[PDB]
Amino acid sequence: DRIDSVSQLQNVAETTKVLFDVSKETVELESEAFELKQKVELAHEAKAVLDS
Amino acid sequence: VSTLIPPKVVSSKNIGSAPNAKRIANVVHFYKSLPQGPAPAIKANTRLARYKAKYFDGDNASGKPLWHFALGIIAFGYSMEYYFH
Repeated sequence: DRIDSVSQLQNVAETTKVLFDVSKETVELESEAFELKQKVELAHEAKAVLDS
Repeated sequence: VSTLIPPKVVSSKNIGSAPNAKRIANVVHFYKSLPQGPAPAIKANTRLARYKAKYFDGDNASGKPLWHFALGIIAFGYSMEYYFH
């Protein structure tokens, strides 16, 4: 049973840090979508002025 | 909040403190154990030991192992009565 308690950790060290990075850097990539939302909202505002 | 290492905290504590104590007792118990029944030391013979390792040995442990004492004491006591009576 001690071996079994060690059994789960076998194929987990493979990607624990890989997940730590995948869920970190890709989430860090959200500033681009933020700034693009900013420009899209500016486009919506000006386009609405034009539509008015 | 943000990214961390939920799994990598196995550094601060190994899994199973009670299983760790049990396994540590297991390591000392199994390691400090004879390979296969090692260290027997059965035979012995020196005046009385030739009777101890033979007559007090558990190969038989029957009734005659005690009865040898009765036969011998009877041999002694018959001569005791002969010298006494």
